[PDB]
Amino acid sequence: AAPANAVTADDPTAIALKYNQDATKSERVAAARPGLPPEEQHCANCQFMQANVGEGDWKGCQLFPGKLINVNGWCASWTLKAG
Ligand code: SF4
Repeated sequence: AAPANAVTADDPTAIALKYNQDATKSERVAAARPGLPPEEQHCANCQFMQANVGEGDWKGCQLFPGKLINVNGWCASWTLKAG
């Protein structure tokens, strides 16, 4: 039920960043990004997510201009939301 402009698996940057719309199907544990234990990381608590863009579970991400990610997803660029 992904929106027409959702980040897809064929997206070059999505591939490079290991993005997945479902964090439970991601390599967050292996990346071990700092800020929060790996298993707690997803788009919803990432500094780059844009809550003012998109609707419902599909919001914006500063790193994917013009597209939408899933709040329950994850990518290697995950950064703790401090703002
Ligand atoms: S940068 Fe953050 S909000 Fe954007 S896809 Fe990656 S984890 Fe999700």
